[PDB]
Amino acid sequence: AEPTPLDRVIPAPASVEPGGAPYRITRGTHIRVDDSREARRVGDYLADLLRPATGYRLPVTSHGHGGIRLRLAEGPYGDEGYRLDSGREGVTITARKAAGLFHGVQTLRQLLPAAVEKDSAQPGPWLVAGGTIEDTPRYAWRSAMLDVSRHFFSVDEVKRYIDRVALYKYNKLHLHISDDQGWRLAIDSWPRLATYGGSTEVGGGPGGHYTKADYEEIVRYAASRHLEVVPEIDMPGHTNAALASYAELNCDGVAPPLYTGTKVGFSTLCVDKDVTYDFVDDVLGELAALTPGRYLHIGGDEAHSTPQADFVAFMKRVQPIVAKYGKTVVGWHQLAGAEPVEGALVQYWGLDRTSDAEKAQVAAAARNGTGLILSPADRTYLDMKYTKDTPLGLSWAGYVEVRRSYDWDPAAYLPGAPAEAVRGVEAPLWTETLSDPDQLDFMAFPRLPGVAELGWSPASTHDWDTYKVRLAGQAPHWEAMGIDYYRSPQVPWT
Ligand SMILES: CC(=O)N[C@H]1CN2CC[C@H](O)[C@@H]2[C@@H](O)[C@@H]1O
Repeated sequence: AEPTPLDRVIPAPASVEPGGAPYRITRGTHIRVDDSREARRVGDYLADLLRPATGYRLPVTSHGHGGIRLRLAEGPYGDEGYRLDSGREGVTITARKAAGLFHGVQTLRQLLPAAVEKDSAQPGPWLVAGGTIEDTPRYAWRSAMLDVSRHFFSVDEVKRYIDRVALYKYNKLHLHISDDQGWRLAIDSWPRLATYGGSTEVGGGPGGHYTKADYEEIVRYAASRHLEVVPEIDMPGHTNAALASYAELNCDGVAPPLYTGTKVGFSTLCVDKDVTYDFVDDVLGELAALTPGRYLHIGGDEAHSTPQADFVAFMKRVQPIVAKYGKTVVGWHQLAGAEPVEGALVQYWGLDRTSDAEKAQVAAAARNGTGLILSPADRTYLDMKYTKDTPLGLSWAGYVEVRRSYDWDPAAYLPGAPAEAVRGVEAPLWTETLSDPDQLDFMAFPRLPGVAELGWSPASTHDWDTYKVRLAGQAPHWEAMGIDYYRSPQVPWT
């Protein structure tokens, strides 16, 4: 075997300087970490990845021989970057914080042969190409969304999806935990939302919800994968589950039935009833107590049954509730037309046919200093069909093949918005049509690593013809990990 080339990694690393003979992990290699819990956690994570396929003991130690060295040190790598040095003497990953060590490990696993992901002992050799990678991200907002409201996904399925996104240096997990078809978090001040509002899902299945303990475990697990959880309570539209659970929240005071279909636009909270804000205050307060992350997403899309002036007055009242609990507002880009507060981010989900006036409104807010998360429906929506023949997913945004999802520049995308306003990107996975985790993987892969690269990699590394060869190189690893994926004909799979 020869080593996988040092640059064959997604995201493309910011700097790659290949040179010298490779490191070879052998029966005597140790994983040497600084003397601390933060250090041992990353070392034990790495050992868990490497022990099954190598069959080596790979002790995590703070003394002795090393071979794979994980070290924290001051340096120019910021909060999330790292340097990886590899040669005959060993592999050393250096960073300022545990998050850059963890990022360096996600790089190290792609450098290693695909057999590394197997769950039993495999022949070597275990080669890491020689040279130096120095790597820091282009954008700080690099996120993946999972809709657990349309179809429910369990704590264990969400942890499996966290492990998918952690491969590619995503650092935010947006969980869409409420919509018309379900409410997915126990709220003590409004107990019916989860108990009744969570009792079904699209298609009339058993639905589900996270207890407070379940939600804490999802947050703790994602943190151990350096993902900051960004929960969304969508409002004032996409609220049927909440309205069905509490008659008083409805303008007419009558609870609609639980909804199991896939239409949108029809539900609204009652903007002129004060009890609506008792409900928002209580839910956001309880969600904030469970959210160590900095952001609360209040949604704001498809409020088609809410008059514009009511939508504006609603967001005027609700956004300060987020600041009252010490968090920052994120909304879908409809919020740009309703006075985003200072610090608020908007998430653009539009597409090429979105009207010019609507695009100009979002760009106006960006010029006004509103930060922008880009997730265009005809680029990074992972539920969008690849072609007319994809058996799952939607096509309201057109067909989105692998090249189209990758081949754009978040810095030069929305006309009239400054580059400086772009906080980063997100890849959302909506679940109207997806009800099991193998289906999630088929729709998420192979576009998911592409959005991760847009978030992470320098613009100077961006290039379809050479990226598609790095993407083809992931397939053997996916196959060893058991990850289903769409074998696009645009990619030169080996
Ligand atoms: C933010 C967002 O994409 N909202 C809705 C946007 N709509 C547009 C058409 C679909 O119903 C789609 C739906 O799946 C999504 O939930």
